[PDB]
Amino acid sequence: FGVRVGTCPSGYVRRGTFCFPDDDY
Repeated sequence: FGVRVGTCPSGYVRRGTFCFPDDDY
């Protein structure tokens, strides 16, 4: 069993408590 928690999907830049597009688009 596993537990995952996130706001944005895999392949994003999560830095400074915010997730923005860069490595996705």
